[PDB]
Amino acid sequence: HAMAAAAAGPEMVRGQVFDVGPRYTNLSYIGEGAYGMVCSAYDNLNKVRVAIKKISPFEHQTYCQRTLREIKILLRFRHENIIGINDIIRAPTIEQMKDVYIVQDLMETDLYKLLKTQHLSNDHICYFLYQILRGLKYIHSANVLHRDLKPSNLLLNTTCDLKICDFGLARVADPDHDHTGFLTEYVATRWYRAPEIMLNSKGYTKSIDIWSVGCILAEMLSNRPIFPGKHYLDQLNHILGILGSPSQEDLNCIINLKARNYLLSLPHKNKVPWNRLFPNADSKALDLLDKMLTFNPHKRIEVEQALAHPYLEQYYDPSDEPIAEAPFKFDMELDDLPKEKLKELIFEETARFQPGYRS
Amino acid sequence: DLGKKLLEAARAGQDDEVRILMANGADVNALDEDGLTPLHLAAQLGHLEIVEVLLKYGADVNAEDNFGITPLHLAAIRGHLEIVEVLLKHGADVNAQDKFGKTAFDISIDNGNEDLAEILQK
Repeated sequence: HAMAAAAAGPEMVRGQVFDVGPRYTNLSYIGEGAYGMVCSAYDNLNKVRVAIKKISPFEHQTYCQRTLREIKILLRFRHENIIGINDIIRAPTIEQMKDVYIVQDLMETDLYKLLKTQHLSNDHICYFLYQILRGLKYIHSANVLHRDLKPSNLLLNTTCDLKICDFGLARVADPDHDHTGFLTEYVATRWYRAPEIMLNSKGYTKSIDIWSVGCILAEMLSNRPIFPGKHYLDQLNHILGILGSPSQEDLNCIINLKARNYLLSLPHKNKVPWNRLFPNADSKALDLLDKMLTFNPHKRIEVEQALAHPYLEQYYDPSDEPIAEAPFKFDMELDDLPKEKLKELIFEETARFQPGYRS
Repeated sequence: DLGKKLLEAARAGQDDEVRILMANGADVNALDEDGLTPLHLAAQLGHLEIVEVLLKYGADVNAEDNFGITPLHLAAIRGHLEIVEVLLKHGADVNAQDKFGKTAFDISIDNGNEDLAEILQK
């Protein structure tokens, strides 16, 4: 004689809680993100399956910043070649909130997985590259650096739509301020890491993203990473092993003197010609590749010029490659704050998805 | 050719494939094509159990690769604190420079890893 009411379960998955409320059902584990599991679920309102990532960042300041940045950037961004946030689920109160679930479009596959099983047609390499740059145009126009482009952050569906995802490593850098010395030092996935990052420490710019696209194109041409270094020194090794030793001009543009000194310590190396590496590749592709995989970030092609390159002529349409209308500004960069305060900021950003929210 | 197989397993967080190779007399200081040892690889990936048994089977704690990179440098770059502590406990030189002139301390200053810095001062 007490209302033997029996509602029970948060759904469970591999023993962890996956509490995505009555709207998301039929869970299926689909691997790991940075701070939790990802499940795919059926969205009972939109009638499609989606991807939901569980995030638990509240213990560590840097998990908090990375989570907050992904949230604020992607909630403001709106573009076809960038993943969106469809919904965000968390506890009604800041004390109860230990986890945050981010809901996104589910994409069949991604380029890392595609390259493991598939020699891409030149039409594919081309159309994929067009879409990476189109999305990147927009990212960059927002004063955002992505900082981790690589095949597995390029989501893909079967109509060959391509969307860039995983913005946890992204960041604003408003160019009305000087950022030399302010940028986090060890960024990008190694094989995709521009030489300046290990050379002009904390002084790189949005062109590191171009270098990564460079590495991706090279990868799409031969199904093998072009620079598979084992550690930072070996990574540098693999780059100079193909670009050849840097010129004297290029060298005298290394800001950091210890780096310059080290570069001088190295035996000379010959450039390896692009078509020696890729004898089958379309030679205009090889021209663009040369432009993006330029040692000196200042001579390296930029996003809007890469779109205009002869290789992408079939798709290039400036009137159909939008930029961000409200670029991000210096004040949004100030997330060096206590994990508790970041938690409040995450709490306040996610409010607008809480049940019943008005406005 | 055991060293090779053990290299490839210290990389891959194969706690058991490593434990077995050890018991088949695999060389703990197997050198890879770049002068990297199994300790290098396990410390780089934060595979603590593996680091620990490699040490127990005699792994050279101050091994340099052809770049002057030591296990300590690698544990430091990815901020693997536990492993760092254990490498020190086993006598890794905190002053070792790679051929770039970097020490595990420099790395911790470069990464703003305040926690890793204290650990290297004690």
